[PDB]
Amino acid sequence: CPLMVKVLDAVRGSPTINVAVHVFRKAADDTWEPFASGKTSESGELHGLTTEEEFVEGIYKVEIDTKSYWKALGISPFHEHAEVVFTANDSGPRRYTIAALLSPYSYSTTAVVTNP
Amino acid sequence: CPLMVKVLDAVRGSPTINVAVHVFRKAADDTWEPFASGKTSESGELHGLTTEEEFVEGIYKVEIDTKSYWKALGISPFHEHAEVVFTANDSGPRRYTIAALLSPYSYSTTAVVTN
Amino acid sequence: CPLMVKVLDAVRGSPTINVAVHVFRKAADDTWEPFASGKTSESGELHGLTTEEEFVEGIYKVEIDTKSYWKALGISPFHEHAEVVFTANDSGPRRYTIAALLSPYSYSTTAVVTNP
Amino acid sequence: CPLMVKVLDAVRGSPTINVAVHVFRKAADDTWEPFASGKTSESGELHGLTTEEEFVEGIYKVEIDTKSYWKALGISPFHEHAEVVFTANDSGPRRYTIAALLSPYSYSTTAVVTN
Repeated sequence: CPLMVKVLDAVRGSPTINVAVHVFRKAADDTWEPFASGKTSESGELHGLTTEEEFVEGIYKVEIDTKSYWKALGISPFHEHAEVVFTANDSGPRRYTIAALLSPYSYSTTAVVTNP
Repeated sequence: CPLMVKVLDAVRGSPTINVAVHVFRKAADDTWEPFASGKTSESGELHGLTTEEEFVEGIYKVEIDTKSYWKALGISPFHEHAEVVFTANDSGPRRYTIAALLSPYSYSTTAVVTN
Repeated sequence: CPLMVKVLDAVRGSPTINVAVHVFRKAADDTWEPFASGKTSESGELHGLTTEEEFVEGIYKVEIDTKSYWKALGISPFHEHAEVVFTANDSGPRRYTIAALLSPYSYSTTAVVTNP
Repeated sequence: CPLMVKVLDAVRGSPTINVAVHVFRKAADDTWEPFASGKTSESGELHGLTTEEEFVEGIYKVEIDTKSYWKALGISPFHEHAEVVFTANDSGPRRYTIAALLSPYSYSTTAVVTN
């Protein structure tokens, strides 16, 4: 509930199914520790990555495997992935939606942050 | 010089060449009267649409014929065109660049306004 | 259900509440006939604009009053509105989500089209 | 000449001036080794990062320090930075322009690749 990822294909106007997503948290050592992973559903959404308790203050990285998505459609895209890095929960708990809009040579990402 | 249009293709990663662009000025009776037009260059740009003398304050519309572009590439598009409607020079003349980034089912338009 | 509009503020990362939306349909005469209107909810969404029966083949125009939104926040934005023009239902009935992402000098719009 | 970065500010409608940009090359041990850096000009552009000789095939990362830009403007940002990771010249050398459009809670990056 605190962290959701949503992915859309701007060529077809359709959610992207089965796209891999990895989340990492920046370590006290400054390394990227694996934190959660999953794949998008038929709606293009990935829920259930974490809980309010586990999702503490930190720097988080959401890495979306956009290249495998395009390659499965026959396309050699520009980007290796889409990677979103942000500080979370530093003013207390929030709910974060990380959205990505994909084209072969472009991507856009927006964050919708709300207070529960 | 006061108005320029620059268009990019997010599918191919290239400027959009030979895209038609039409510019209109809102008339007093709230209709759109045609004002200038052209086709983007090989750099995706359209210069020379108007002059400082002619580009007075008012409401302007820029229409980019995105549907014809995508049809020429054999790609099904969503929109009939991409539009930008804006008020010009409300606080003095400026240079306006209308930058458009095109995908078949999405577009963004940004104004880069320099004094 | 066949037509939904969703609007987000890219400065704050938040849905835009109370934004006016007007829909028009291109006439047999080639005029823009008023078709439906409403305002976005606290989620930034506007539902219930039309029905499958009324929403026939045609060229439709969705006009979002982004300028009033910015002016209420003290900002003089570049665009007078955000206007999305598209052919609908020409290959049969579909569900359309028209999304807009707003900044004072920029907007993005994407269409998500699905088959029920 | 082979790599250029261009950055626009969607809030103010201007190029982003004095934004730091760092470029890295993936090393064989899968770490990022620093390769070039600079600050955007008054046109929002950063030229001269590398040369055709040095810009060989491989995986490159471009980091744009968007957070520092927004902090300088007194605007709260979401992201730590904007990134682009790409494979270069897989089918020959090309000119790459990485165009980034920035808002405090959203960004887009587009590659304009010309031969």
